[PDB]
Amino acid sequence: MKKIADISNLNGNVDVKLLFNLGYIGIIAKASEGGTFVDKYYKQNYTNTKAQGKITGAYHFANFSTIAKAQQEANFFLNCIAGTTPDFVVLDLEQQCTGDITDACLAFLNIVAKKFKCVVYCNSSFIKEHLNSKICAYPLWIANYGVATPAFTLWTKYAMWQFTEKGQVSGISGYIDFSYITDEFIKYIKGEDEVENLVVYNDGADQRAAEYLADRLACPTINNARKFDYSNVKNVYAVGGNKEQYTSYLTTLIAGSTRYTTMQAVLDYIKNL
Amino acid sequence: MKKIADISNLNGNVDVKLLFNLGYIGIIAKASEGGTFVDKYYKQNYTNTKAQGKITGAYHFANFSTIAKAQQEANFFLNCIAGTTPDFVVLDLEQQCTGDITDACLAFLNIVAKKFKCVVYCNSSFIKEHLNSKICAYPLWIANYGVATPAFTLWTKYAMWQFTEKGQVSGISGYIDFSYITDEFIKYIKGEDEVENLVVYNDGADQRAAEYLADRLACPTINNARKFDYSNVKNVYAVGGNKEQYTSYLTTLIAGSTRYTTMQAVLDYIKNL
Amino acid sequence: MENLVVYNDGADQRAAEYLADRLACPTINNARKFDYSNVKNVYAVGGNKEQYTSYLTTLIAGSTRYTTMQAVLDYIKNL
Amino acid sequence: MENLVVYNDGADQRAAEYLADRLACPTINNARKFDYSNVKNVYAVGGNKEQYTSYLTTLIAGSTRYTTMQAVLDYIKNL
Repeated sequence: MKKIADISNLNGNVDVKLLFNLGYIGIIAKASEGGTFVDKYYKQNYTNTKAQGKITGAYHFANFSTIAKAQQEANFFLNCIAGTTPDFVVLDLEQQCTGDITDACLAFLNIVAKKFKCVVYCNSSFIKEHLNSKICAYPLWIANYGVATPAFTLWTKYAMWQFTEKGQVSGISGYIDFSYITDEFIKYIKGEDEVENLVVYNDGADQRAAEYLADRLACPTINNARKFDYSNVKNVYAVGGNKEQYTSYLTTLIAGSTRYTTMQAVLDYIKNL
Repeated sequence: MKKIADISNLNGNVDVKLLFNLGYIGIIAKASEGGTFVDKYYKQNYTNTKAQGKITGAYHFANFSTIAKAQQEANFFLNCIAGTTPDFVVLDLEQQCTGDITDACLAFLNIVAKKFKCVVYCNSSFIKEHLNSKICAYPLWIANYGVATPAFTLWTKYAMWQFTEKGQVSGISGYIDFSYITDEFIKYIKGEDEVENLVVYNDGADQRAAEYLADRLACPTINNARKFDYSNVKNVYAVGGNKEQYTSYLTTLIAGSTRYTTMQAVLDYIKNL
Repeated sequence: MENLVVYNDGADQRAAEYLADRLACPTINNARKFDYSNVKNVYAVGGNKEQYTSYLTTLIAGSTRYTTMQAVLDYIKNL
Repeated sequence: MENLVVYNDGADQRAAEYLADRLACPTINNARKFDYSNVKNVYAVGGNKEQYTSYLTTLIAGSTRYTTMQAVLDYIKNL
């Protein structure tokens, strides 16, 4: 799994190339805290990361319990990152609060998500004490230190997992946090859509044969009558019929002269896989 | 194709065994004409035919144009055949009338059909001049003399075809009419239900395999979850699964350990047919 | 057989299967050459009456695949 | 992929296919081990949310196969 670092004003002036030398694919930088705290290193952290072609993130350190306050913080975070275009942004939740703050969190996110892909960062216990599954509309950046594998509730999958808050590199002040970042999340923030396998069929008997192939490939099927954009599919399989019936993106055709030999061809293709 | 004879008072006292010797499987006898004409040989014609174990029919020679009149004739025909239980009965349509008498015919039939399986008898030209496709709710006994194969409109199939009105047997007065009678009609008037082939499957992949078998057998499929009476099906095929899942009437099971070998077994069975 | 449901290849088969579940009966593909003479009720789903056996008892059909399905659910409801 | 419809084996597949026709998209059998992370809208048809990928966007389902189908036609109508 790839890794990403996060930094803030506590780290001072950072040569981000030290981190890129260590293999980190980007930098998530603190932009703001609460309603008025401006991170005075954010701009240069974003700038030097984006300039070098690496992944950028911006995080806001929340201090809200109420909807109103969440909205003020959301507008303030956007004001702090204006003039920068991070790949994604992060609502960092660790504030002292009571009870379930999920609606306030959604109020923040509703504002920010119109401009940036948002992620929610928190630890396992914060989730249990203060959130409900409505939060799961956004991906999770789980902070879980000391564990071999992260454990959390509400979400079933993480986008990033912050595994230490005690990273250290000579020439960078303070501690740096490090995170694993999934290939699914990297695709998401890059706009990368590619579906691996799709099986196409026409109405009738060939649909039977197509489903067997799709079971083997563990993929979807699609009726050829459906107007669909196949430009992003890597392997487009068709079952039955002629090439001329199908998308210009077609790359495998399994077809016989009867419904029965088409089925036999599909079973033969499945065996040879 | 089997044959059946029809007779009336014009034939006098008939030794029906003369006709059974010639191969005729039954006798359709005239019971009545119009609103008041009683065929005085009907009772003995029905009696001697039924006594000998042969097929019986009773026909009424219509003389109606109106609904009211049709109802009077219907009640009169039932009164004439009371004390007899013919296998089926016949509305014989040859009367002089104008226009479309279909509704009057249905009025007759509505009454008689509550007691007996009814058939409509007429020639090609009567159909064109006086009927509409509503009549096709009842089977057709087509009178078409001199032709190698009958031709008619509205209906697509006949139950019986009267091919001559000039039959003659020494010892029977007058002419006798002869008809072909189809195996489908004979089944119908005997209450014989038997379906030849049915393929059963359970929800999922095995349904795909079942449809291929049913295409080959040219028959229906049925989902095994459906509570159904299989007692009348001659060959009950099942695809996938274990014998214990299916009706006690099951006689062929094609099944493998996976969805794919079940499909291969079905294709192998289809080839070996 | 008391009931049978006929469909043509394609979307109407979906609707025919819901009707057959409710009638607890078989379905048959219209392309199959079959003797319908000993079926009491022959239902067809989708399309037009001329595409089907002369033995057809009831045709349930709308002008799109969607209204055909609606008509089959409405038939089921009123049964 | 913008839209995908998931079904479990059986009657719900019928309903899922009408929805996929209207969305002009693929369907996938829930038994298939698949990566849903790059699908914008993941519709499920029939059953309960816990049977499906955590990536589920919308579940359309009633308490019988028939009301599941009705709910899918109603979703289609209001679209």
